[PDB]
Amino acid sequence: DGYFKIYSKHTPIDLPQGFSALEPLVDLPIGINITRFQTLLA
Amino acid sequence: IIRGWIFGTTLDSKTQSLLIVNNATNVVIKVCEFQFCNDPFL
Amino acid sequence: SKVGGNYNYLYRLFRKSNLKPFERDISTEIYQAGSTPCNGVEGFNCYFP
Ligand SMILES: *[C@@H]1O[C@H](CO)[C@@H](O)[C@H](O)[C@H]1NC(C)=O
Repeated sequence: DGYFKIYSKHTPIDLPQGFSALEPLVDLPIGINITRFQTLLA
Repeated sequence: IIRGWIFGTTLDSKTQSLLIVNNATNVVIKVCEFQFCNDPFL
Repeated sequence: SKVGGNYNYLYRLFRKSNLKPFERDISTEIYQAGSTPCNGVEGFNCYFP
């Protein structure tokens, strides 16, 4: 509905075991159409 | 090493795209009509 | 309103598919309406949206 919701979490120590639940971060009202994405690396 | 992402449908200047990035000093969120590189990096 | 006509307000007349709720579309690409290719040019098949 034109929103971009993000949930995130950080945890100090190949995907590891355990159970950690992410908490809401932000919900941006961008109102655009998305079908692809790419990652930026330094 | 991971700095952010870019979202959209076509990553040219014909449509809007969302840019989330965290450079060395600031995190910048912008939803504009970007023309993107084949291999963008920092 | 102005005398002689005010032309600062626009709307979209042609689109390929329906919008989604709270979605904005600010594109300006020529619309194909006859299955015949038209790359920028206009007339008899294609219109400014
Ligand atoms: C979003 O983009 C895709 C591909 O670019 C397109 O097929 C779809 O129709 C777009 N969204 C809407 C609501 O039309």
